[PDB]
Amino acid sequence: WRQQWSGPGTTKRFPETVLARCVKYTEIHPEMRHVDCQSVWDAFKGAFISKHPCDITEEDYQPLMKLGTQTVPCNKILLWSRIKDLAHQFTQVQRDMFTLEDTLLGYLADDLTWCGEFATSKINYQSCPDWRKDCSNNPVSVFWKTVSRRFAEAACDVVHVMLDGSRSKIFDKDSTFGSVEVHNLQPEKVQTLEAWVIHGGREDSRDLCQDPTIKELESIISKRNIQFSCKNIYRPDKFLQCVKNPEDSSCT
Repeated sequence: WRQQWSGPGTTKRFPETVLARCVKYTEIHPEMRHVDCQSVWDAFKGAFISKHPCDITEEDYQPLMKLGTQTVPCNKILLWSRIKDLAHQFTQVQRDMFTLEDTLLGYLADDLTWCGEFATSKINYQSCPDWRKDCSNNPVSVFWKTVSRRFAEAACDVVHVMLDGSRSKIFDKDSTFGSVEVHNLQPEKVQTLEAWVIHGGREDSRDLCQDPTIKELESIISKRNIQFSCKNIYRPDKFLQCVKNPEDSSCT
């Protein structure tokens, strides 16, 4: 019965964008110089083409994961949930820290959508499955689920997570962070998780670290035998300014 999927189609020039980004990334990060970008693309494409976009599994991405393996300083990880723009501006200033999208694999896929068809070897630019309305095991959702697991799993010592304090659920156990990332923080490596609850402005300067969802996060982490810490960030704009110029009079 299905005629179309409910989500946007594969990004236009998805093949050129993925190949190009891999080239640009490996040039900026000399350490990844050994990466054969055409091979990366082939592995990526091989993961979903000619396959029904609702039966993708993590194994499908295994070859891409292998080729894109990258070692990231485990005490320099910044996880984030529903506040990507600030997390990315933060790492652009605090360059020694990484978000998933600062790794080769995450950079390749960020902001892109893709899927194939099981009946052909063509990329579907018309539409792609929507995680909620169509099926959860689509090419895009399985990729992020797979690479998010690996990223959190590599974290050690003090791991930080940025959260949007203006949402009804600052911490949402049903997000990728609450389902995939938090449960993959290994206590043998991770000492403590520190959440930075970002304020939006509409809300008063209340202590969002007391929020019920944050107490939920704290319990979750406590049971993982990992310490939990939470900090309010009343002024996200001033915050970035101070990361850039730490010794400025406007800083707290």
